[PDB]
Amino acid sequence: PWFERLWYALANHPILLAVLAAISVILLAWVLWRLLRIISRRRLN
Amino acid sequence: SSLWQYWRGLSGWNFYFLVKFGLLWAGYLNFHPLLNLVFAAFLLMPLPRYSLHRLRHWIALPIGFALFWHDTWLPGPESIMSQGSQVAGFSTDYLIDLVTRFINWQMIGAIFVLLVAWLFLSQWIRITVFVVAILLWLNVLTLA
Amino acid sequence: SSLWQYWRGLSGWNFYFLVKFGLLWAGYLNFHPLLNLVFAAFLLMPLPRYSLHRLRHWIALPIGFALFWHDTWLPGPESIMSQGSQVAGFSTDYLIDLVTRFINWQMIGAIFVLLVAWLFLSQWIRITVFVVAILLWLNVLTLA
Amino acid sequence: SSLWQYWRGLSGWNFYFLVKFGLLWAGYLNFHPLLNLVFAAFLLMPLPRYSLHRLRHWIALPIGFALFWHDTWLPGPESIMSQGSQVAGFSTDYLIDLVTRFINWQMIGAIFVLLVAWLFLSQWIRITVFVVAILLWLNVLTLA
Amino acid sequence: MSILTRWLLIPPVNARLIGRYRDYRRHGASAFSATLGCFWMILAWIFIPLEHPRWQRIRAEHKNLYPHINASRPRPLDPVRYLIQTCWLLIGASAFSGLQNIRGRYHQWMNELPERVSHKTQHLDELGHLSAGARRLILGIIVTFSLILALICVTQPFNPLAQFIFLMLLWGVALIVRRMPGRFSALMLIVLSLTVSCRYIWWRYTSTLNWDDPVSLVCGLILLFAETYAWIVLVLGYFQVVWPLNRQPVPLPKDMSLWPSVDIFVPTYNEDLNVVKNTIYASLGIDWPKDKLNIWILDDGGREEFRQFAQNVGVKYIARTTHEHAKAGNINNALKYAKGEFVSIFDCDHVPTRSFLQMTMGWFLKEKQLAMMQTPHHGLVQDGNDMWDATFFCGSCAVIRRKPLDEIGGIAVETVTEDAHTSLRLHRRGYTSAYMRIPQAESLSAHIGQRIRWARGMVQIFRLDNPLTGKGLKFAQRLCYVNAMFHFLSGIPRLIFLTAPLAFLLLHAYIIYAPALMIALFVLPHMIHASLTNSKIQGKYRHSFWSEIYETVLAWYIAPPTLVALVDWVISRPYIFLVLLNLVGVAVGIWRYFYGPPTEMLTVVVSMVWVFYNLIVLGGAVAVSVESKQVRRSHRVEMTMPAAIAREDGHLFSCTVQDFSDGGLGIKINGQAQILEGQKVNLLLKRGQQEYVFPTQVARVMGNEVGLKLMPLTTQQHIDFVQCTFARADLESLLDILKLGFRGYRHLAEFAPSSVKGIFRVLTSLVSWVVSFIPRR
Repeated sequence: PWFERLWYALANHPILLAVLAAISVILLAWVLWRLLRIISRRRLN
Repeated sequence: SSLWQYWRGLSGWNFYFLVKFGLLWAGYLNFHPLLNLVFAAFLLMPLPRYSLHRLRHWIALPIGFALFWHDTWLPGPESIMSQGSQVAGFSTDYLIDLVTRFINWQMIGAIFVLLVAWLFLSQWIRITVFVVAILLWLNVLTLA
Repeated sequence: SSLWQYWRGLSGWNFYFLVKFGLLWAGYLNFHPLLNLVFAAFLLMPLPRYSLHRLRHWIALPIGFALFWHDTWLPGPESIMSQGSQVAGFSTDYLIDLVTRFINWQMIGAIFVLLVAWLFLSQWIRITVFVVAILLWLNVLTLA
Repeated sequence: SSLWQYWRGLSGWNFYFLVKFGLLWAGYLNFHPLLNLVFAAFLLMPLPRYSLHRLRHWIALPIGFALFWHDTWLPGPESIMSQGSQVAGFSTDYLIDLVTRFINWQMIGAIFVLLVAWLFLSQWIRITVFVVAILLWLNVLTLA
Repeated sequence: MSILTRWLLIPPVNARLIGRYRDYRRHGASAFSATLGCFWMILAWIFIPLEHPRWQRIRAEHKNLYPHINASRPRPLDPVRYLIQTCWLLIGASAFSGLQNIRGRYHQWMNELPERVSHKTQHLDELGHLSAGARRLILGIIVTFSLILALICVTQPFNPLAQFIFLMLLWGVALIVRRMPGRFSALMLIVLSLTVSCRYIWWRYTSTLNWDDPVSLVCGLILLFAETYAWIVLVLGYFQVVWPLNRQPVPLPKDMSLWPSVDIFVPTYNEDLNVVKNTIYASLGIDWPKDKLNIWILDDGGREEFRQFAQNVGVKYIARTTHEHAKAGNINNALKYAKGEFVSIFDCDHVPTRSFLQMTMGWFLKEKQLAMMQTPHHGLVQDGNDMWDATFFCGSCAVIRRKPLDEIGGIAVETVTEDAHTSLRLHRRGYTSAYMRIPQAESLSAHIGQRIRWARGMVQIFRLDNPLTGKGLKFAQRLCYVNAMFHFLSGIPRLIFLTAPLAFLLLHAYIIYAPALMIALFVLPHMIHASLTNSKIQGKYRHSFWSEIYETVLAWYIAPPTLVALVDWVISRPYIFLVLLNLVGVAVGIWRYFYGPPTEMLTVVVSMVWVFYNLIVLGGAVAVSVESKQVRRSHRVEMTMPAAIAREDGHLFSCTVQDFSDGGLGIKINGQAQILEGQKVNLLLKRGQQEYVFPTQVARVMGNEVGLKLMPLTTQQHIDFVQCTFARADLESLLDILKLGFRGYRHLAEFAPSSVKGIFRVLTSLVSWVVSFIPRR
């Protein structure tokens, strides 16, 4: 069970999943913020 | 003139009556409904004069003492009057011993407690109504 | 009249009686309910003058101490007068060891906690009413 | 004043007792309910002057620390300076390894959660009453 | 009887008891209530030491400490209220400078954190410094890593404790992130909300539908489809306002000879000349070359007063022979005569500011394809739309380039919302629209009407000029228009939300097949994070699920105008029918709570709350229905501005204008001024560094509040007055919503049909009785 393996591995660690989710949020926010700044420059000028 | 204005209740006598009730409930006294109710009515009679009021108190205090003595089982006043010479001639120590034996200190403690209770309840509920009600109920029970 | 102004209650003596209740539940006390009711009645009786009230309390402090002595199983004073020769012959360290064996610190802590609880609860609950109610109930049980 | 607003509450010490309650649920405490109640009474004692209040709290801090020492299963002083020589003889790395093994960081996280909850509740709800009630509950359970 | 107490009790205590009884009786208490009150009071005196100074201090502020208990008026079960309130006082809570300063400095440091971070990233200005292939590869691995981590946190099964820990941690992270300002914080909160919502939807689709009982299966499918639609609408709304453009004005060339020609339009049908006078005066006061601006009044009534006013002041006036297509037709008819390169359109009530066209038209002279520019009527949706080139016309305070406007054959007349359709047509030809959130400047009945017409106009815009199947639109604009149409359709999901708890409580189905606590541990995170992120995006001072309840109840009210497009209903049968079902659901739920199995008991409780929510929302819809037609006040804006007053004696009184109108002004004068009515005075008004003196006559004096009226002014005086006055450079909410729902139910009991009037009256009576025991601070 490849996908039940990770669920079993991280089942007892909500702290680790919270940290990983925060990292993913910040990272995806950075890429989206870069893209939106690019589009904002393309539209303002 | 006006009569009903003088019904102030038994006042101090109320305590005395309740004292008798205690000795009646403790079984150490032989209650006489007739003389006790007569004494209550005699003290409760509305007398317009203050001088008559004080004179009635002065007359009743020794009469009340004699009534209390008669209600006990001690020898009658005539017998003690005849034997007073010997009683005074008897030894002081044995007289004190007899007095101490006669005096049950539990009764004195209960009487002090009832004195305080009467003084406290003489500010909220008129004790006269309840005392007269208990007297009348005792008379009714004795009749039946 | 305003006789309630002279019914000041037990005040600090409440703690006194409360202490006894604990020692009653703890079995350390030989209770005499009638003497307790007598003491409560005497400390509750209304004295018109403030100075008279203070003098009554000053007189009652030795009487309360004697009554508390009588309520416990400790040896009588005459025994101490008789055995003072033996008591003085023991060394100071021996007396210290004996008293430290006697001092039950749990009861001292309970006394402290009860004192704090009484000082906090005198605001919200009439302690004198409850103390007198408990004394009356104990006397009722020890009689009937 | 005369109405004794000097019942200022436990304040920060609240959290203190809360921690012990949690540690009573975790089973790491050799709890002494009587000493905890005495300590709560000592901290809750109404003192009018603020200087004496601060002095009382400042002396209570080491007393509270010693009480926490006593209520835990961590060893008494004699063992502490008996093993202090071995600890000094051990390397610093061994001490660091023992430290890392000793802490259960899960209970540290739970304690921090309790700290945040206590701050929020003290913002919203007086917890001193609940703490005192739980202390009497423990004492009542131990007594009966 | 007085005889019984007289015989039983000593005269002093008897007199005190009789006095207390009579005092209770005079204040409207019945004899039984009075006797019970004396009994409880004597019990309180015998048990509680009410003579202690602590209790004296409790008694003296009885009203504040016991607000809902009337001391002078006893009522049965008052001791219950006393006990409840005393328990609340026992439970409730009753070096400050250093702690407060440290805390405030901590928020202020956290608030300035974005500026410091921006400066530090500025000195390392810098993806962007790598080659195109390297940028693509690095961004691809970055995005794939982030998305796989997010998917793992989305699809992770937990026990109650681990789940609760995860929710607490994410809620705390959102709370910290919300405090810090900036667009990066908004994006981070949006990503968090998306992750939590995806987790909730994954759990609902994978663990909650019941496949054993077909009725519960169907109910769960309908409810889950409604939840999916709501989540889609939320995500679309997040995308629409993800990144507001925050456009700034590009300044016009310093050479004024290079500036264009503008035609201002004021279309009016029934507005009084008082309303249009201010607009025309302020339009004349706009800073612009005189030969490069022409003002037009388009009056559909042909009022002669408007003609005389326009001729006296000089503005152009044109009337129509025929009046087809209402305002759009009026503007189209007027457009045959205007010759300027730009057309500005103003509503009658909207006052144009002097700095309007100078701030607006720089973008027109800068960007060629910009055919539209819009200024705020009074939001954040338009700023987000401008990012995607989807800002739509609102009918006023906008400038349109003349050539593109004439290209599409004038303002669209095939929809009620001519403005949005004109914006659509401009966009479909490849032209751009703009929006500047710079100030350039009622009754909720008009608000509901305008929402109705907006919904109907979007319906017809989809019907005739379908954005999905139409040509010439970029994807983002299609998403914006589709999001507007979807948001105007949210009635069926709300009906499903109202009906589902009854689908459990009545039919004993299991529409959502999961333990109740599990339900709370996947749903409450969703609404909490959605509310927090929406609050950050809008930035409103007041922000909560309560505020959200407010728009849900003002959006359930227009459910049937929008549905018909494809005041009257809130009292009609099909509505009180639903309310009565929600009501019998509560009684049936109490039955299940007591007489049903305990294993399901908590579930019932959950439905209770849900039904309670429904009971509020429905109660909201009726309430507004009666408060819409109750507003009576008119235009009254109270703003502070230092004016001056000189008597006939010349004593200069600097004053503050409290209120103003064309009829006159009411001002507040600092100090004691013996101003007499009828005295010719000079009012000095401040316009920037200039001071203008208007002679007035005092008509009313309320102490320091002085009312002044204007003598017949002149054209220049009128323009100056309008420029100086109007053309300026300018847990609790849960309780409020509870009161709103209660007042809605009370009005429903007042106005419903009798057969349900009685039931609603009874319900309101017991609701008030139950609330009567609630503890209060």
